Amino acid sequence: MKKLFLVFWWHMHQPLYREPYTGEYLLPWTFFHAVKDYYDMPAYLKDFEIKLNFNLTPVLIDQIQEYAQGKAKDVFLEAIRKDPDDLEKEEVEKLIEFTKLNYEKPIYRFERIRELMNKEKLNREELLDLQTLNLLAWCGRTLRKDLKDLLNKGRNYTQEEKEYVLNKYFEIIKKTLSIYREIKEEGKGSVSTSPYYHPLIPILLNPNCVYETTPNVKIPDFAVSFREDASKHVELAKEKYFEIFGEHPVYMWPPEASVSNEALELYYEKGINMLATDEVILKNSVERASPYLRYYFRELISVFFRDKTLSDLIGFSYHAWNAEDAVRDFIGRLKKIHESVDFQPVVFVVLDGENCWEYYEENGIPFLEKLYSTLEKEEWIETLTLEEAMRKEDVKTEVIESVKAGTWFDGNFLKWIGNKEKNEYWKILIEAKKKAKNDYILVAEGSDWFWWQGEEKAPFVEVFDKLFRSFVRRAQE
Ligand SMILES: C[C@H]1O[C@H](O[C@H]2[C@H](O)[C@@H](O)[C@@H](O[C@H]3[C@H](O)[C@@H](O)[C@@H](O)O[C@@H]3CO)O[C@@H]2CO)[C@H](O)[C@@H](O)[C@@H]1N[C@H]1C=C(CO)[C@@H](O)[C@H](O)[C@H]1O
Repeated sequence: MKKLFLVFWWHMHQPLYREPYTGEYLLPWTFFHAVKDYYDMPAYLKDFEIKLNFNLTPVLIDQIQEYAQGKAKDVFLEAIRKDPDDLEKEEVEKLIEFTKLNYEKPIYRFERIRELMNKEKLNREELLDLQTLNLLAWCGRTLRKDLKDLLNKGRNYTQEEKEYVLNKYFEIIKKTLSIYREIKEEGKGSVSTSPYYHPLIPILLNPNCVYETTPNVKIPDFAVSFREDASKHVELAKEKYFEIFGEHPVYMWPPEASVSNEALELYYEKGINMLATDEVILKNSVERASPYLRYYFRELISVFFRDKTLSDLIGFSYHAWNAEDAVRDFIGRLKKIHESVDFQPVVFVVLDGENCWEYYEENGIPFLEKLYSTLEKEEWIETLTLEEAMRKEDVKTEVIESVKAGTWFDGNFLKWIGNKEKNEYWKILIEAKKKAKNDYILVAEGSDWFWWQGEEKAPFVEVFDKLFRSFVRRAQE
């Protein structure tokens, strides 16, 4: 029978929140996503007979390991552990501000949270509830089953009960890297990596790549070559991947799907056999092309193009859907894809694996469990690992000679460079790399720092600015 090959590729990344001087983690997002998604996303493979593929950045692996060993000095987390009698007025404001930010998300829908947020002042026991419910709001699928009776209480938590939650959370973190090894060794999925600190590789090699799609943009003067650092990002990433999995990575996910002719050349030289990028890149690069086909880039590397609609549905749209209606729509589009082509199509669904579920009901567990079990019983859909997709003779293959440089955000680099606020950061980077002495200059090259520049007065913009400027200063010493 004709089949549709489905490839799931989840992207797990966190910037280095660790201040180089104090060694203090200024944001808790590595810890919260570790307990909520970084372990439970591949743990689905133990309960559903499908294939899921994952990408892990080396910077996230670095932070996961530090949290697992207990060495991470997370300032926000220490306030949670601290008995509310020891909490200072400043610390309590952070806890209330954190709750206010995530108050809207369905994973924060606790009746107790409504009372505490509306209360004018909080005593010790109310703070204990606020400390623990913030912890329990980020419970993953695995620990939601184990900590069920605690989560049904919903209030009146003791300090020891809180510490039990932290203890169970740190057991998950220590096991998080093990399951990624486990799924890769057992053949249930393929695990890939990215250049170390999630940098924009095409910009590092040739900053002129921005003019490929946005010709009239004004970028700062790049008086320095970042081309050698772009190899350092790739080379050190493969070395870190070797530490975890005992082998060099053959598959890589370019950060922000950003690709270029020169970027693909550098990936090929470093032993990368396959990567993926956005289908808006496909439309800019190839005349009349389909994303449902394996692509040979100049007979050097294999490239796959994600389905932007299918991926953006999971990451942005389905959060406001019932689990049944969401999966029914998702399968319905695949059936339309199945009928639309005379060949057997391969569909690449690639997106961030941790940031959409916060806005789903029950962290999207009903959505994922319904979709994963639905895909199991659909015979015409064959979930494939990245390695399986690369050796599959049933997928059509085409040869392309060039790509127009750009990210998955509108096919251009404007979200990271182009306006005064973003251009100013690159001038800071360019001048710092002129006097850079150590490798902390690599951390400052991450796309996240330039992501949050300008845009708006979003939460933690001051914190991200503080981290980037601290890394720039440390690189010059
Ligand atoms: C402020 C924001 O911080 C967190 O974000 C990090 C994500 O967890 C990571 O996935 C990573 O995102 C990058 C992706 O890897 C990449 O594929 C591309 O999408 O770019 C992303 C950013 O460059 O790194 C992020 C930090 O830079 C945290 O998880 C998230 O919850 C936080 N969001 C807050 C701000 C808003 C804006 O409305 C809302 O999401 C929430 O109210 C806040 O929690």
